[PDB]
Amino acid sequence: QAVVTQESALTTSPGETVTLTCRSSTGAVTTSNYANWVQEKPDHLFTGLIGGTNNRAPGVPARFSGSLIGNKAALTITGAQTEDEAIYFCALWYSNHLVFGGGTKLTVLG
Amino acid sequence: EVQLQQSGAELVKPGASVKLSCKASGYTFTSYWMHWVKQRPGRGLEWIGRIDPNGGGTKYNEKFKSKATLTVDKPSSTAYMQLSSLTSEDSAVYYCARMWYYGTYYFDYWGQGTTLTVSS
Repeated sequence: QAVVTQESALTTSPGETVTLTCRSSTGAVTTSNYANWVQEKPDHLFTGLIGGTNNRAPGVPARFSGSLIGNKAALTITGAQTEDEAIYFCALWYSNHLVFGGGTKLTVLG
Repeated sequence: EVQLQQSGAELVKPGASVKLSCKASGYTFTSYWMHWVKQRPGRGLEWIGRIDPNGGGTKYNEKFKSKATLTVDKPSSTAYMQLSSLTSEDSAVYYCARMWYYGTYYFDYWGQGTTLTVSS
């Protein structure tokens, strides 16, 4: 099956704008993949953030946004907060089946 | 308030089967797909499949076709996942998560997970 790859770990500082990416072994990630992003905070607390590439779920902070950057899907956090330290997973659709990336642990130092 | 309430941790012997549950409340059950996801350390998240609660139609990750059985019971607003012929490879935290049927593509609400351990 497709392999969806994310950075294993990223470190940022408070207030920075940071982008996490999501690539596919198949080639370019396109809007036809309907990329989505999920956040796992400590104690296994999952929240959906983004779907359909760029649509923010209701109530998610506006500092989260989704896009395509080149041939990857991307999650941008505009002004990283302490509480954004979490694992971020992306997932891509192929033939009505979802494939998760391996997740990126975002460390925010401060 | 939307809630997805999952069942209690399981510890079972290889060869057994288990049935996990996910009771939905606070929304129209039949208007949202229910997805099931496997979390094992080092293996991120792995999609098991999804079910349409209006009719129970399923789609699986082919890796889980012969392992998982997804059902719903509409009157009790509950989704179920049975895992068969269990091995230690099945030990993981399992989650349910909803997604709207009507053309948003984000997850929003997730269950809190159920641990399964298959040993001895």
